[PDB]
Amino acid sequence: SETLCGGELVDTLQFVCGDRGFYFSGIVEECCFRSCDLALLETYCATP
Amino acid sequence: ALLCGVSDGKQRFDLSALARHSELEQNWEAVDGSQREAEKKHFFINICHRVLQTGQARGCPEDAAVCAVDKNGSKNLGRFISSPTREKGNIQLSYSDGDECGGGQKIITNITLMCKPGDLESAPVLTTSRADGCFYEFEWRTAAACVLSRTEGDNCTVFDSQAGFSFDLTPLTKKDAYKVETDKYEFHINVCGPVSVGACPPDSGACQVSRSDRKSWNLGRSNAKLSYYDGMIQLTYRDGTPYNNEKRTPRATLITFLCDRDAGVGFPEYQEEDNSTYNFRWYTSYACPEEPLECIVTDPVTLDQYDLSRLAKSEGGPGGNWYSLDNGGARSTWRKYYINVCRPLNPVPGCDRYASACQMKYQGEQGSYSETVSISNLGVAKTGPMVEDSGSLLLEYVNGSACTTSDQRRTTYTTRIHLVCSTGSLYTHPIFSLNWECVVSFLWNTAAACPIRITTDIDQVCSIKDPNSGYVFDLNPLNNSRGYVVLGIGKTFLFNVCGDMPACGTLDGKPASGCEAEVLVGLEKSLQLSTEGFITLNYTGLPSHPNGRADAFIIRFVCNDDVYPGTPKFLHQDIDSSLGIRDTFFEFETALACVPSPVDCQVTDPAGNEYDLSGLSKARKPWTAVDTFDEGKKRTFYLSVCTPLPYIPGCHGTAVGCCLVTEDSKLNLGVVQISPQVGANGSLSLVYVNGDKCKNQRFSTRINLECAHTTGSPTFQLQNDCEYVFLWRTVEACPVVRAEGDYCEVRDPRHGNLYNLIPLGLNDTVVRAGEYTYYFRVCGELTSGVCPTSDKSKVISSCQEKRGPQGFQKVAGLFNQKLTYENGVLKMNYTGGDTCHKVYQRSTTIFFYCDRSTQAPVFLQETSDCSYLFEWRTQYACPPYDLTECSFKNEAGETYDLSSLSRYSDNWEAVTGTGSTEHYLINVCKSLSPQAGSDPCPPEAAVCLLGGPKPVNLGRVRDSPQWSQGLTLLKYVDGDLCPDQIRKKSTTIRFTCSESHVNSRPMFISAVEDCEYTFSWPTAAACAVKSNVHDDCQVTNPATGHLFDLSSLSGRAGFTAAYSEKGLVYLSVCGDNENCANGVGACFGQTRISVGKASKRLTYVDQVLQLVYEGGSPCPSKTGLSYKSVISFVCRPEVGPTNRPMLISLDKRTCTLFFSWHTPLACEQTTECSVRNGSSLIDLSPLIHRTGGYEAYDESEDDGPDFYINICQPLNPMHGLACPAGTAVCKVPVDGPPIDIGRVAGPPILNPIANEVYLNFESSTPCLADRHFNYTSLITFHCKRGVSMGTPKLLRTSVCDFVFEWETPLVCPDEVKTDGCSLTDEQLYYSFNLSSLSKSTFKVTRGPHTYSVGVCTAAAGLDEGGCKDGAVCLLSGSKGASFGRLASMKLDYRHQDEAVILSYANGDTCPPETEDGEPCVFPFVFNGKSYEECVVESRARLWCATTANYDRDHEWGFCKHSTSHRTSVIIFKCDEDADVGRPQVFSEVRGCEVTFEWKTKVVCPPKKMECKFVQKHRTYDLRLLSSLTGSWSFVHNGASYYINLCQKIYKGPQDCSERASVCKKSTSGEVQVLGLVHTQKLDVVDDRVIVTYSKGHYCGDNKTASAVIELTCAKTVGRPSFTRFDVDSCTYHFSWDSRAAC
Ligand SMILES: *[C@@H]1O[C@H](CO)[C@@H](O)[C@H](O)[C@H]1NC(C)=O
Ligand SMILES: *[C@@H]1O[C@H](CO)[C@@H](O)[C@H](O)[C@H]1NC(C)=O
Repeated sequence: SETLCGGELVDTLQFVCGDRGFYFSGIVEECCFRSCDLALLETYCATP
Repeated sequence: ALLCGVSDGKQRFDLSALARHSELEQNWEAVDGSQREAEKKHFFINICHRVLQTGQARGCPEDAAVCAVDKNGSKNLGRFISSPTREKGNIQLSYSDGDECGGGQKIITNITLMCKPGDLESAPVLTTSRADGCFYEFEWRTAAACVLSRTEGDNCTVFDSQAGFSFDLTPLTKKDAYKVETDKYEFHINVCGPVSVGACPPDSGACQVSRSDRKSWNLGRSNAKLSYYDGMIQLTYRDGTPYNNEKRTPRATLITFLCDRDAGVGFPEYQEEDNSTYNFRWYTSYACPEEPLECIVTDPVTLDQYDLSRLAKSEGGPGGNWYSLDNGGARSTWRKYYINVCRPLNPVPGCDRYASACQMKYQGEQGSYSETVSISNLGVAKTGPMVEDSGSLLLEYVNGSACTTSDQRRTTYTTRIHLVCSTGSLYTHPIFSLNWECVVSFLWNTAAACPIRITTDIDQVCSIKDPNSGYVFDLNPLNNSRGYVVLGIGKTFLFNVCGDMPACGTLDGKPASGCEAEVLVGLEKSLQLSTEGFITLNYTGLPSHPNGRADAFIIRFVCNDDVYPGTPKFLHQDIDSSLGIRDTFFEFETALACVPSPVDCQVTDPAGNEYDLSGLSKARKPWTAVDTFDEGKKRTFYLSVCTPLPYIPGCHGTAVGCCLVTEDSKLNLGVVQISPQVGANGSLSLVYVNGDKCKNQRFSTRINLECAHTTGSPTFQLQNDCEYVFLWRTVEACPVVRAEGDYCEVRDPRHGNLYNLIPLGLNDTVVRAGEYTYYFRVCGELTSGVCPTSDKSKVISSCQEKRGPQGFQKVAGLFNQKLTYENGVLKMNYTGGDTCHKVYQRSTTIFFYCDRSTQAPVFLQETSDCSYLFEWRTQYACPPYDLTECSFKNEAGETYDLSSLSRYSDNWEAVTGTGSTEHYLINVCKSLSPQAGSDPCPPEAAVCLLGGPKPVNLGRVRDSPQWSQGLTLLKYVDGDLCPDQIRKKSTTIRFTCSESHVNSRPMFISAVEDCEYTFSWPTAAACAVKSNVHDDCQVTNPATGHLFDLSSLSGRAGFTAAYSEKGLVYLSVCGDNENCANGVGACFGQTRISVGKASKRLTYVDQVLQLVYEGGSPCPSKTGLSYKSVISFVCRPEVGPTNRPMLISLDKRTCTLFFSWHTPLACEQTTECSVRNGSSLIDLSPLIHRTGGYEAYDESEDDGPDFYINICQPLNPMHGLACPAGTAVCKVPVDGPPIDIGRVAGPPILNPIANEVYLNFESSTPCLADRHFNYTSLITFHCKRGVSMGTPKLLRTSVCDFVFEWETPLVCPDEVKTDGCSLTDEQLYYSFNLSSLSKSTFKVTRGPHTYSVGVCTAAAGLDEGGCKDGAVCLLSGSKGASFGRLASMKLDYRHQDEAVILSYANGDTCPPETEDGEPCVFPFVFNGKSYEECVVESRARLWCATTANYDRDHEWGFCKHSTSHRTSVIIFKCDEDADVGRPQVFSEVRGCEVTFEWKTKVVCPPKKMECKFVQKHRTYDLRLLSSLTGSWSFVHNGASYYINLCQKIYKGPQDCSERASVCKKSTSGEVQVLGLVHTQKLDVVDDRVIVTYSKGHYCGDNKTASAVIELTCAKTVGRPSFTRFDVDSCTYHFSWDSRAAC
């Protein structure tokens, strides 16, 4: 019923893939409005 | 003319000194020479009204004040009959008709004035034309006309608010000097600061020294009074040194600044000196006003404006910008990020001008000190808001300072700043995200960034703009359709505002306001505002005074909040028949007119029944109402009360009150102004307005609230004339009642009791919660803590605090000695602490609920009034128990106790049937917690029915009587009179097992109105045993009765698990951590996010502890889940530094944070994997991989890291491979997780037949045949020598039995002692037994280390004793490892050197390296402590450190462990001085292959020699032909042949060396000595006797000489001589005949 963006998105993002770095190519259109899962938060993180 | 000076609303500009008014010189030669062909360099422009006639300006056509001259003649481009105008931030001259165009366009020449203060030379250029020579646009950079006259300045700022061109110079200062070069005098100056050289009086600000004569003169003291001039930056100094003058003229000085676009800070320049007023012009980029890049971006795909206007921090800003922090790791790589939006910075010391985002770091910050230094400076404010996906706004700067991007070409830093939109308006900083390949990201949370409707340019007379933030309001809701009746002291006037009136509407112009004011004349409308107590509208009428204004009155409109659409209220009227104007002057106001906000909406009635609806405002989940609609998709109404929603994409507006969302279109329905009806027999209704659509019948929402007994959710009533009415019934709409008291006591809660709180206020209370910390005391006079820092006599009651950066203690409200019982809650108001952002006074408010004595409070959310909220659940505020123990713990399997299912705050109204007219309030053994909702059930009752008829009792509590072990075990005596009017309601409760983390209520089943009800709860709480074996963090092994205890590490201190470079995870065993919130075992980085709650039910599975936390933070997954964590413990059979909990992986299936760890606490079994073989102890201790596993490889396939092998421990964990904990052997598949193919079973078993050692593993997985779980795998071992300690390899595959083969030199058995320690060789044919050198432990010491060596002898001896089987031990450091096993001794001979090599093999591991291969310096210090081996702390894998102090240098690369074990090599050197010498220290190649030397005779000695030989049993004796002193000589061809057999030389010649066999004395060639008798080999052919003599001269390519001699049988000893010799074979022949040869 509820979502994550604000202070709670700037940390989970650098949690789920941590030390690879990442992008917004973007996240904030989905996880502010629709309820994302922890699959989508993987695929918006930078592939090595 | 004099129309050439323009003044704006507050300031003025004049073009005065720029124009050559009647001074008769050359005019402005407004040309640069780039392209000119007719050399039409005319452009003679006086600004006001002149042309001055001279060379190329004589014969100008005047009365135009503009020349157009050429080779072809003279023209007029423009006249001056206009006035200069204002463009965006500029002054523009629209000039008039000069001469005609070719098409008669009447040529117009525009001139633009951009101001650049400190411009004496100013020549404009024609940059742009119309391309066709009849529209000439000019750009002029002048000193003139952008500002008013001078103003004095502050400390070093010229800070003026009205003119708004507010410079600053403060980065120009320098504590060193500024050095000026004339011939014989330098000039020494630091602006706004003291002179910093010793030759000068340091009271000065500037002084010049005579560099020819070294004489100081004060050119004035330092000064801070900045003096803006009109077009100039004047700075001047104090009196200083006089010369000779009778007026004693002191040397003052004057400094001027000229703007430049790209100079920077520049050098000061000696201008001149005229009469001791010293002149210094300067080019400083800081002296120049920048332009704001316009920040309004339109919408390409739809029509919606945006706004980034008010976010630019314009002024008050010396480091007063938006700033954003980063905490991360410890006292290094901290950054504080400065950034500003849409314009360059309020200048910060040592960043830049024309930069937007300064990186700026901490230095010696500890103790309220030293904010900044500057490191890296980037960005240019270039682009502006590039809009994105309908709510989110990307924003980019470019052109920063240089960097590298993974060895790519050098590019700039690049700020991106994402602006997602939200509703929480004031005081939201950016939140730092990233520093990743020179793209510094940020993330903003909130502005009013997102919702700007274009407004579709509605221009209704009822509609007026508000340019403060950006708004238009509408009074169309005052289309009041039966008219209004105004009060009037003359007579009642009648009024509507716009578009309504029939009752006075039959006149010319269709009047909506012109009524009789008798017992009249039409009035039209035009209107205006100034937003300052002022929202007005005129009423223009027809019967005007001649050449004057008609009857036109004003209505001032201000804002009330808590009132209806309103009532016009008649401020004074006054008739004036003398003057033609006549104004009624009626002025009222309503709520519905002004800026919408969060309305604080506690409100009341005249009838004294106070209300509150703010019990509903705190909803993070936005409310929803249910609907009825047609066969298509059902609509969806969102709805809130008194507080707007979070940015639903596609319903725009400012206050989104109610956003009607279907699939297709998004209708904004409402805004936020509350006025419930309170006078009726009915109740509340609250109204939302301004849909601003629907054919001038605008949308509105009025949700209607009546009181219900239960919680509810709204619904859709009907819809008419495109407004709505809903319905919504919940508890809150019942009239609430509260009472007031004093000195922390209250009274009369409708129960007749008192409320003491001063026991809680006895000592201090610290709520160590989040980023803040609150020291406060209950019932005031807070004195203790680190905050009594104040001087004023007012009392401290509460004051918050920070950590290091600007750590402040601003005091909250003062002690006011009050509390109030408000609807079952106790709360205090603490008003009046010091100031917030704007005006706001910090108030604190402390709540109380009554509970079971849990007196640790916690702070809740921050309100908009800068207030702080607090919450306790104490044991004080609830008087009337009827309590029982409500249990039977006498027998087990009985559902023994029901303690935790009681409730005291509010109570269970059951999960009833759909369509219950009744409300079943019941809790298990407590008598009705008093709900504050409505006329209550009397609290003596425990089972009660509300809904429909009266509160009636259904029974009273009694301690549990059961009927069975299982069921029907609570019963309620003495409910009310039944239809029999005999017995009272006797009601029973049943309970049943399930598993439900949030169970249901007792489900209401039966109803027989004659005194009997039953209730059966499907519970989770029925079946368990309270004597779970410990229920603290200690567990007992079911197998052998061993006790596992863990409470030696149950700290509140916590621990650190690393998941990044810049983020930690906090962790505390069987107890709550102190950093994160209470009820949290583990929590994340920046905001404290729970993973699971701390439980102590430590289970046990398979030599592993599996502690489980559950019920943590809400997970983002498709199904509603939480995080959970399994801290899985492993036996570590030592204590090392690496025993800290490493986060091992995340699982994305159900949100599971996995956790490995280690300890020695957890192994019951003493780990030994070393077994006996008759007399020989064998061991496999050094073959344990200690840091990771080993990998058994991909086999029998291609294009695939397939097995993980660990012999007698479990394997060391490794980030990102979730092989579940305590695994010996792990198969990594190509899909899904890896699999437990065995755990470590027991000691190595033998095979008594073959003597090749097995070891086995049992599993806890089923086979692929489902055959009786017990998955097996066993490893073999194979004795075979070599250096490598070897790998596993998989050979044989059964369906569920894997067999790993292994080659290792360890299982090789120790033979009987040796053959000997003796270099027995086939070639030199005589050995060197070093049994003599088997003595004792040597001590060779060289460099920073010592050594301990021993040959054919181990020495775990005098120093450490633990170098087990160590032949070469490093005694240096602490516990230096072994180099080579004494069984693995491989004695060797080196041929060309003729020296003995002693090699050892397979000791411990060569020390580890970085990933980059730059080796480590392993006696080092981290955090004061010293360590040897690669530590895990604050990074997720092992890492060494490549400096002596990680606190100093910050160099590290990850500890990638080698498989190359250590080894050693010893050399021995022939030295005649001593038989046994000393070993020496040669080399450490990456510090493992350490090699040793010797100075010996023991390996050399040919002294005791037998040169006798037997072949085929045919013996000889040759002791006769030897010559022990002297040798027989024969000298042919000039060569002297001195030789005798199996001897040294004896009384030999000059210059032939020691132990010489043959030394030839040559004539022209060098003396060579060839042949030796220790490698001498004698043999007899059929006829000849042969011998060899090696180690002579270098013949060819590693070739030597050999005297192979012929011994034919003869009768008498002869002499040999030389037959032939070649160069290919380098062989010598000798034809000897002797008697003693055969
Ligand atoms: C509105 O009324 C005021 C005062 O009566 C007057 O100064 C002003 O000129 C009027 N405005 C118009 C547009 O008639
Ligand atoms: C120990 O094992 C080796 C390996 O084959 C074997 O040769 C030796 O005889 C064993 N020791 C005894 C005492 O049997």
